[PDB]
Amino acid sequence: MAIHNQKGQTWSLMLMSLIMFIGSTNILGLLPHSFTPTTQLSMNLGMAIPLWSATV
Amino acid sequence: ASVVPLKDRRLLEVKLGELDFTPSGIAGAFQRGYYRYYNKYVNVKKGSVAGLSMVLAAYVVFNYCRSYKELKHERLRKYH
Amino acid sequence: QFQFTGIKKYFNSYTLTGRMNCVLATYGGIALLVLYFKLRSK
Amino acid sequence: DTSTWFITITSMIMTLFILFQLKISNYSYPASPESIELKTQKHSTPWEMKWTKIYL
Amino acid sequence: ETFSAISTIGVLVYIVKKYGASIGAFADKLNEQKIAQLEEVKQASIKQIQDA
Amino acid sequence: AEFLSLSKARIEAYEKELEKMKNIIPFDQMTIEDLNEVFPETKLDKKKY
Repeated sequence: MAIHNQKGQTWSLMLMSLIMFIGSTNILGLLPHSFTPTTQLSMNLGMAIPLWSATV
Repeated sequence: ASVVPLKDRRLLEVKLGELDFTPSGIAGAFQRGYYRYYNKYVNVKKGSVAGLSMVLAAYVVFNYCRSYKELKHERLRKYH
Repeated sequence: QFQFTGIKKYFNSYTLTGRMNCVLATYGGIALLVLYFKLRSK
Repeated sequence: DTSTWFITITSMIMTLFILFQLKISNYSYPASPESIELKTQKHSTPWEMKWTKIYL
Repeated sequence: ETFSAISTIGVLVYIVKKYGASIGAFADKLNEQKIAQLEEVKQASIKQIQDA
Repeated sequence: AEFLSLSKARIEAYEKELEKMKNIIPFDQMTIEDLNEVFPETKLDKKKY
């Protein structure tokens, strides 16, 4: 929140949902036989491009 | 069957750790959840281990079933 | 259907730029085709 | 491994961002609560002057 | 090949040590918030009842 | 005559302002909407910090 300080603060309530999902789905997989969805390269090319081109 | 699986999580969550019903989790059923490991995970008082570490112990043995077909390795006997 | 009006004030605010998955969708369709193309020529 | 073909996961990621925008949207904030701390005082403060003009 | 099953369960035992200090933090967390709520119920009554 | 009654309503509204403050919480863990009278809420994009 502190860096932006604009009327671009509306966007920041989403960016803390983005940190809890890949914060969790990278921490679940350390278990014995679990499976991480951020291992496959498919969804990460759907996490970058609909967010990166939402900026330009 | 939707009201059947939805009444599994709701009933289980209240019973396992925390919710005249909110302070029922203040004592907690963590004393009930405690006895499974040995004693050692004692820190469950306000960061509750036995509330969380049962789901993650369920998600491991659920994923042990899919892997079982691939890593067979067993002879015409039993192990040690 | 109340997974809408809790967040419906949010949607038409930022989905004007945020709901541009068309580029994502276009890329995905092309990706499926190339894989099929290489398995067609084996 | 080098997996292939991609028709999978990415359609099952945007259903997840209907969940995470439902949970995290109902979050109590100390800062937000703080901003409701001064709204009760100065209405009653000029209400003290509402009887000061009603008399004088 | 799952002797790394125990070592990912052995490290999660050492964090139960600091979890008995996480409780204090957890207990401390919102004490200010609940107190943060006790200040408004105390200020509003006493500032008005003398004014009346 | 007027100033003893214009202060009386200011005594009466202050007698109603505290009795509504006792209405909000019946317990420490009471409610998430009864505490939503004194401490405020607003429309979209009010709380800057």
